[PDB]
Amino acid sequence: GHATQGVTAASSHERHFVVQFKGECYYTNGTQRIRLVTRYIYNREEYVRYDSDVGEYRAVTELGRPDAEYWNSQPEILERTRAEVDTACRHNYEGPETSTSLRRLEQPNVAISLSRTEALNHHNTLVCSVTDFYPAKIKVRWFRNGQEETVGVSSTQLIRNGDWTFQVLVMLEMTPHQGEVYTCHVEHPSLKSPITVEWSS
Amino acid sequence: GHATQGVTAASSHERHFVVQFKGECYYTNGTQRIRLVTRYIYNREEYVRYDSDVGEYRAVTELGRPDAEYWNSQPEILERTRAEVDTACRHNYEGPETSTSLRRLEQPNVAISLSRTEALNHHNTLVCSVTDFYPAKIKVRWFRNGQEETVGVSSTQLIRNGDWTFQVLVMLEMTPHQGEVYTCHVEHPSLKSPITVEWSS
Amino acid sequence: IEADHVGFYGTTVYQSPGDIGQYTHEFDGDELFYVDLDKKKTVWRLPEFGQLILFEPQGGLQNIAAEKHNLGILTKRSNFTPATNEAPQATVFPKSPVLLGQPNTLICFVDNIFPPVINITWLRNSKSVTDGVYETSFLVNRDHSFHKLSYLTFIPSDDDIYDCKVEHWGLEEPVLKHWSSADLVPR
Amino acid sequence: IEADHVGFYGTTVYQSPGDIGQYTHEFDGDELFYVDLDKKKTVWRLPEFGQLILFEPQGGLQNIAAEKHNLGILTKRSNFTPATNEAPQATVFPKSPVLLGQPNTLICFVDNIFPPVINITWLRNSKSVTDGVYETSFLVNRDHSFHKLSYLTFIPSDDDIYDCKVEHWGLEEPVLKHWSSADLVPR
Repeated sequence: GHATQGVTAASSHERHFVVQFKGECYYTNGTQRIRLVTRYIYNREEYVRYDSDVGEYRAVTELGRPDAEYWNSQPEILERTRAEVDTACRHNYEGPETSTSLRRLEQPNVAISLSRTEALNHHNTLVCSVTDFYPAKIKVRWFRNGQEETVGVSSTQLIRNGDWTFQVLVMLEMTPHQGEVYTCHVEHPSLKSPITVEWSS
Repeated sequence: GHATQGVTAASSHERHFVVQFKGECYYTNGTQRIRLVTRYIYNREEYVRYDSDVGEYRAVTELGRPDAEYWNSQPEILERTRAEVDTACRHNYEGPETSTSLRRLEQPNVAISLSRTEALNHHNTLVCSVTDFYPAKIKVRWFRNGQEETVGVSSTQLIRNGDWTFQVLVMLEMTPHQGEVYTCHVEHPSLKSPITVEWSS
Repeated sequence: IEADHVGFYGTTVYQSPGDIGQYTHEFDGDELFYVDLDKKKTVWRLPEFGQLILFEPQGGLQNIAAEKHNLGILTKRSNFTPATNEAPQATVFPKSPVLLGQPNTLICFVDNIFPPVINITWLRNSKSVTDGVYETSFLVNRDHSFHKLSYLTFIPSDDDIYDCKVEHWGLEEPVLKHWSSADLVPR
Repeated sequence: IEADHVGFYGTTVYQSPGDIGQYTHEFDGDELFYVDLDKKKTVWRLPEFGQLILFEPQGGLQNIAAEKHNLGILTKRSNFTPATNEAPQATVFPKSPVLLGQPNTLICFVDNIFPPVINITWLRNSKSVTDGVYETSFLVNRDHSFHKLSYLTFIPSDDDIYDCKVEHWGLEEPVLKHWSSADLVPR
């Protein structure tokens, strides 16, 4: 009855204030490489941490000392923590993520617009808007009437909508010509074939 | 009344046999760099030649000596020859070629076929046939359901039909899957947008 | 560090005055769910996800209890050093290309939030619009500050002006980030 | 050498026994035209080209006269060394994907031709087919040998077999290059 697991926050011994506990797990090349980092933050200051590549608790600042000492003293805490790497990170990735986030596919929607706003003394910017896609993996190319435009391509940073979708703006530098067709070519894992869009007139 | 010019063959002094006279002109970066090479061949042996980067006739073999000597003796011949570079090569390129060969555009026709002949123990080869195009400039890419296939692409040499058109075969290595769409993407100067074709089932 | 993916699996937050606490999970920078510490229900960002997997709320509450305890201990160990108010940064942008008359969503990304207490609201033609409005949880930042996203559904129109009101303690006066279909430089 | 384009502008060929001579122009490996030293007419490969530019046949004939003269002189200077017959290589291939019943053209590329004297012919189901047949001039090769192209229009059919008969002096017996719509290994 319980699929997705959460990393447990260790309790210590003995105006506006805040504390944050962060359990983070990084994966690379599947589940082949899994590292577990947990942090204890007071206000905005991390004081104690548990790093996979380290093997135990370490204070990152002077006030994290009492906890590093104690929790490393307590074999249980140390063992619960040290093992979360399989029970939580490997577990979640295998189970949850692989049937949830790792399978999410959002097909991008491309549109082309004439930019840098007016008509031709320096007016070149074709903006292609690729929006509402997932994951963040993507390749956009520009084509000027048959061939690809390498020089004069400017991509804006990847924007994260927050609703599990991205968007980005890829521009092409120019000075148009009648008889010319500019194409926006997008390559993404959600598509079955790269998608296209074209501007003229 | 006379547009395209031909390079003139210099006459010398004083069983089956053959001789060939070859007037060749190479151009690079337009008409910015033009080199004129003329050769005199006996059977299959080139004996005398006139090279732009050289400035005069040179024998390439021992029997080309009498002609190199003489033609370099004759200021006319030497001057007619040396000047052909502008009168024939620059001329032809500017005039003729630029309104003829340099403007020829033949849109390619792509088709996809299942290859290496049978059904699936090692059966992968998707052959894309891009034929009847001009000029020889081209770029073909393979896409497996949204993303480009870099590994497993094999292009045959460019074939010259002889009718002022080319063709080539670009293959993709594989082991199919249901739900997969493979696309043949062709980029060429004759097209207005890269052209596509897709294989499934 | 170098990673192909990163899951934030146990993230807890607790603030003393008011006994304010939060519990969430993220995957690759996106919010998975949060636990209604009131209803005691695991609420999914993508409701299709909780349909295929499930999180037991007690796991979160248990973590809230840990941080609540630790909060008390750390406060004293610090000699009662309080949090320092930072000034948030807001940016308004549309989910898709704004097309006159075509249904869209306005997005307000507010960053550098600390402490994790804030008021994000929307105004159309200068009056509050409580209208298909959604707001993310406090999403975690690497520098231990937070960021948040607010949404407003709307159908593009040149005759309206939108503001995202952001109020914070590190805030002197409400910040009003503008947006208009006609490019409306401040109103 | 390194070049973006190369034009062959004055190419002449002369053979003594028979007073056989030829004159052509090429651009980037393709044949531009040849001069009918008989009709005295400049014949274009792409007839659309001669419509926009023109070559005066006397230019070619003048070059034929030069090589005819030079031929005599060189022969004696060589002590009458004759040409050496080489063995040509032929390859048959379709201009486009063979599709049963769809009009196509078969192409026969014959290489390593020297001397420039040869007989290229077509056979269908083993009988000569003089049928929309075309043949290029002797196209020049870098090693001073020549190559040639012959064409045969046809509508693909499994029930016919095609051969390209190539006869040369460096040829012992006619070479027959096979081609069939069903993959017909030799017949």
